[PDB]
Amino acid sequence: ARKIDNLD
Amino acid sequence: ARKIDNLD
Amino acid sequence: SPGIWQLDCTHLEGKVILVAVHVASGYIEAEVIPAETGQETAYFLLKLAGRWPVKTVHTDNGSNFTSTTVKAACWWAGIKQEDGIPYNPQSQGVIESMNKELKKIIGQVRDQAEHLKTAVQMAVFIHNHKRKGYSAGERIVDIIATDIQ
Amino acid sequence: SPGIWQLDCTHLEGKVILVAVHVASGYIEAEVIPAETGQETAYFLLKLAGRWPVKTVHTDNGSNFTSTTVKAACWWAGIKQEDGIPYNPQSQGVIESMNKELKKIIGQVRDQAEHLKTAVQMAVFIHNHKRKGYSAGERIVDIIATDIQ
Ligand SMILES: [Cl-]
Ligand SMILES: [Cl-]
Repeated sequence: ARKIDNLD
Repeated sequence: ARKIDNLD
Repeated sequence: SPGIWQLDCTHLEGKVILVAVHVASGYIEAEVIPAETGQETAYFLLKLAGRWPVKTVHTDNGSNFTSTTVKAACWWAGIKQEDGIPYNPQSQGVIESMNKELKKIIGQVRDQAEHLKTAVQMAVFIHNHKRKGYSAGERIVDIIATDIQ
Repeated sequence: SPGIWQLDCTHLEGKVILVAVHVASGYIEAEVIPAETGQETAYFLLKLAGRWPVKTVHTDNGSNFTSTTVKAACWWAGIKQEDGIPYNPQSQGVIESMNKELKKIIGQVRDQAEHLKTAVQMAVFIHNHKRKGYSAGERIVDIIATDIQ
């Protein structure tokens, strides 16, 4: 998800 | 529950 | 005063951020919970006291002061549970300013994280490392070590 | 030395206890998670590093070493991520003994708590406060304060 806690 | 995290 | 902490509860995004402040240093620990309950508060204090030598906690409101579960965790962990009356009215403004600073930090990081709990831990990290010069993380370790010695 | 930590993962009651050990003092932090994933590990390390000055983490296995999510957290929090190869075979024994000690404590408290997470935090508390005379909690504060000065 392009987030540090959800790279996807 | 007579427990520290559940006094009931 | 090296063992004295203050609880503080603030809201964001429909959730509750519970914060423990080490009063002499300004160092904090914090967690996100769906609602503030005596069980959640009690567990948070049991975590804090296994990590730092917590002698006294000033509770954040009357419900957590009253709560028999919070008192049971304070008994278990060897903490003196006290009220949080700002007999020094300066305490009241220091907490408000801290909550405003934490929320500002949380907005500056909010978009690097999917979940609020990540943004809250990034805000703890930034707050504790900020040099104001020493950081709160430096002050708390210096204070307690001086006490041990 | 003051900034070096070791991850460690052990199982009980079909759940996973994830542990970080400050190598030079033996102090620990721990949490209960349903399974070890890179995302759980990464969040745990973000929490640890906002509380103590974490310079290096020796990961507990190759999957957490490999995990891009764990590397992303170590980047965010300024942590050098390393492998956990016991080049000193003494490390293997210390970890195993620590795990056996924590499980023993957890059994001695297990019936005061409904949930395993409470028992694990009671065991963190007992381990960090135990005088062996200084405690691990005293040692980690002394070591870091010495390093700050
Ligand atoms: Cl609430
Ligand atoms: Cl697993």
